[PDB]
Amino acid sequence: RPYYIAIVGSGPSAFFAAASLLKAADTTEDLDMAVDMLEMLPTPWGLVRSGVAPDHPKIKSISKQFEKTAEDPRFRFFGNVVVGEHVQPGELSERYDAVIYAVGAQSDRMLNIPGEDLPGSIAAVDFVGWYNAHPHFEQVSPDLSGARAVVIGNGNVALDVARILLTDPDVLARTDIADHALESLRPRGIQEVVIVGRRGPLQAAFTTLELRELADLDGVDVVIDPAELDGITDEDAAAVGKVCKQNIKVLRGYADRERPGHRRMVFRFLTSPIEIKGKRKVERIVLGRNELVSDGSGRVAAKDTGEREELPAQLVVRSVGYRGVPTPGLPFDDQSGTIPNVGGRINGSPNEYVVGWIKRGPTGVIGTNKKDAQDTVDTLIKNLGNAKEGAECKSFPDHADQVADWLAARQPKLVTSAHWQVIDAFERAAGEPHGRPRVKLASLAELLRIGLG
Ligand SMILES: Cc1cc2nc3c(=O)[nH]c(=O)nc-3n(C[C@H](O)[C@H](O)[C@H](O)COP(=O)(O)OP(=O)(O)OC[C@H]3O[C@@H](n4cnc5c(N)ncnc54)[C@H](O)[C@@H]3O)c2cc1C
Ligand SMILES: NC(=O)C1=CN([C@@H]2O[C@H](COP(=O)(O)OP(=O)(O)OC[C@H]3O[C@@H](n4cnc5c(N)ncnc54)[C@H](OP(=O)(O)O)[C@@H]3O)[C@@H](O)[C@H]2O)C=CC1
Repeated sequence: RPYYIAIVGSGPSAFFAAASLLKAADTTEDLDMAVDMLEMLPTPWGLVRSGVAPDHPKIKSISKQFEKTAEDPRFRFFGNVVVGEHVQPGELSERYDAVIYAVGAQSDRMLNIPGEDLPGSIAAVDFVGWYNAHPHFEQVSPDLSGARAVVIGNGNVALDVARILLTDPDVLARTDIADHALESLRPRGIQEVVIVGRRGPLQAAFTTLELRELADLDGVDVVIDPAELDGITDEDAAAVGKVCKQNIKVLRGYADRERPGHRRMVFRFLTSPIEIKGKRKVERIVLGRNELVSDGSGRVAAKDTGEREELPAQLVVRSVGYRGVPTPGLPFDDQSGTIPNVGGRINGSPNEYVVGWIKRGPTGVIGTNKKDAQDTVDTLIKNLGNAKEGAECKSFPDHADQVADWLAARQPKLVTSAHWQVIDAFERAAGEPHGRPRVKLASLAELLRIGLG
């Protein structure tokens, strides 16, 4: 028999793990593999579908690789299966030789400041999910009519949020953005987005192309007060690294521009949100100025000066990181939002593993998940081999049929690969006549009406 591996999740780390497993079988005698991928949503690809911005279709093309992997007859997909709800980790661990958790980071980091819960104060996780038609975020429905939005954070997600808020809706109308978001963006209500970073430009987590592309937003001026660069030297930037050096050159270029009438994306550094205020919804934000100080760890940290400024704003999006969510039956580190593991093996488990953002934390481009997944798979395979040599492998009967019947009993509305392919075809056909790659089905009900049909 082949080894039977379950992968929970269907994003990049899951697909890289699947490919690694199949490659091991393809290149090793007396080693065969079967992979079942269980995904919470009806649709695969994780953040490649629901995260990557709609104005970045090229980045999403990695999905073609995932499709090629899924064509393998040893691979099966079961969508609309929520591990922790329909089936439990302890059940998967009995039915498979090994289980790989590739669940990503499904929630958000909080600011932990007063007023964070007011209507109009949301996380980028929820805003992005909403504009990318993730079914869990269909009702986020932010009011985008007010003149000023504030985005907290200095990572690339903050830039995506700002771009979507300010890009000409006629441009967004040709993307796979959610129709509900397009409708809210058509009025062009937001005139200014202020991106607020707690540390300085040298500590920004932005990457360079992402900063450069802001120059190509029709109708938007990037605004950086030259004072934001005081004390920021090219020598110190180079000491941080090559990306930082390039970033600072780009930022200086923006700061060199002096304009009324245009939409504005403003960068403010050394500033922290202190409190969000308003009567029943966000109306203003209190900001504090920071200075950079060595904390003894090898970095600089922001230290509050105590100064306070209030700025009117009608939307605050915190882009201060995604965050893992605990899975019933598995260990979890609350502080980091990751599952504790050694070489990818989950603490305390002989046959459960992690890959991707749930293993490493929520950082890295798509490709950073590849070596990560390979490393975990190498450990997994070594461990199975040891078990086999010790005559400790599970005994399984037509096991593949039996596990599929169990999944169907637990989730009669599961979505197989063939049915995902119907959803996919529906969405693409909806978009292409309108110049869009696809129009996404934005709710579970709509997805299932087509997928289960
Ligand atoms: C907003 C945003 C934009 C990004 N844009 C880019 C970009 O332009 N370029 C780039 O290279 N990288 C980009 N990235 C980074 C990229 O998205 C990540 O590196 C990558 O997706 C992480 O992969 P993952 O497999 O760990 O998690 P994910 O892609 O999040 O996949 C996790 C999967 O697990 C599923 N899942 C979760 N819990 C369960 C459960 N209990 N049961 C079953 N299934 C479950 C989810 O539904 C999902 O499909 C972006 C990230 C974000 C957040
Ligand atoms: N085009 C691309 O390549 C894209 C890639 N991705 C990537 O996905 C990953 C996730 O991006 P993202 O979610 O932006 O995460 P990042 O880790 O890149 O950025 C998080 C930001 O939040 C800041 N922050 C954290 N806590 C606070 C706080 N309490 N107050 C103020 N600021 C705070 C951090 O500042 P500090 O450094 O001070 O902690 C940092 O600027 C990144 O690796 C990113 O590059 C995402 C979008 C596009």
